[PDB]
Amino acid sequence: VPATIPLTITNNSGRAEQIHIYNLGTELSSGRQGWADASGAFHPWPAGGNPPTPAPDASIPGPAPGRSTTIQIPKFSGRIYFSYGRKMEFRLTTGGLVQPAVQNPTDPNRDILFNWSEYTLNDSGLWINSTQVDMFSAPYTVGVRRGDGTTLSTGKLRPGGYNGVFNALRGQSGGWANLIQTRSDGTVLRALSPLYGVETGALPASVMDDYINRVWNKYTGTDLIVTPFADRPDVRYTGRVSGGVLRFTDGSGAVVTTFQKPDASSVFGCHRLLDAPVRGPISRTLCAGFNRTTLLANPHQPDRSAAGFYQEPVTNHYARIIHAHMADGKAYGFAFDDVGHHESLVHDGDPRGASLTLDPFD
Repeated sequence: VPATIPLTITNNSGRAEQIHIYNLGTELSSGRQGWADASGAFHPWPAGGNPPTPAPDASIPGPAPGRSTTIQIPKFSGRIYFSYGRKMEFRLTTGGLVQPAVQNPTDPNRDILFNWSEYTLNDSGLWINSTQVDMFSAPYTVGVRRGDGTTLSTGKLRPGGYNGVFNALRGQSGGWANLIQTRSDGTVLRALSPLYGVETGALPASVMDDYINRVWNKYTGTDLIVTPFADRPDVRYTGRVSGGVLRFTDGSGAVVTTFQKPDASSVFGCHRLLDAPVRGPISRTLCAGFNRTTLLANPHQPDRSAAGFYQEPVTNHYARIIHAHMADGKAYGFAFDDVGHHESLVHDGDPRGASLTLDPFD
């Protein structure tokens, strides 16, 4: 893999605003945090602080409507951000770049229309994604041109899919409507993922309690079988609830990890009581089963197809709705949507180039 590959950025947004691009992350060779310019040259961030202090302007001018621009991506792990009209405000803490947190009303980027793609380019190739783990906002498609010349892309919404997602969220009772952030003059900005919905009070900590209790009851009287390694189908862990705790045993008979009854943040964020650091692979499987609400219906996890996903009246509706509106049915609707390979990521080991397309607000 060469030192850089070209990323072609195309503006199909249909919008008139100028575009600002940021390539922010960590340099592979040095491990230092900073940004890369259009030529691929790396610029380490200056030292930050506690409290965090302002970052220098790392913007690169993006493509005008109907046109593309090219930047060179170096061996780097990080994010390509794009914003419409306004520049983003980034800050630097002791340890480096502060991530935006627009679930906070006071975040300096709260009112800016922006999104990002997550990528890694290293000696083993390129990984680039379309993600909705934190929010659903300005749409985009990412792609890779593989060593053999073939292309893969993902992230593309169906026609009418952008407004389709918002309309479906607004109509989902229970608090999902309060996930939507809307310029007080009505125009939609983004919808927060339900993890951040719990944080903001849009959804209650108890929203999944009825379903979770049903799962705990079921697996008090029968085994939950988890085979969490896609390439090692014979490695199985057996879960059973006793004393209110879901306990997993391995082939040898040892209890290897235990789970307390989870809450909404734990499920929607795949963390806390569902932390995934042998526990990690098991937890990741359970996380996906709770978000897709397949745990009750299928005692042999993970699921082998998506046919039974999202059928319960209370489920991760944000994820359900986004997957339904993606052209390829894939999305990063929650952190472990890669369970069963349903996530919007493309990869190649010997990439020739990559693409980011800013899509229309359709």
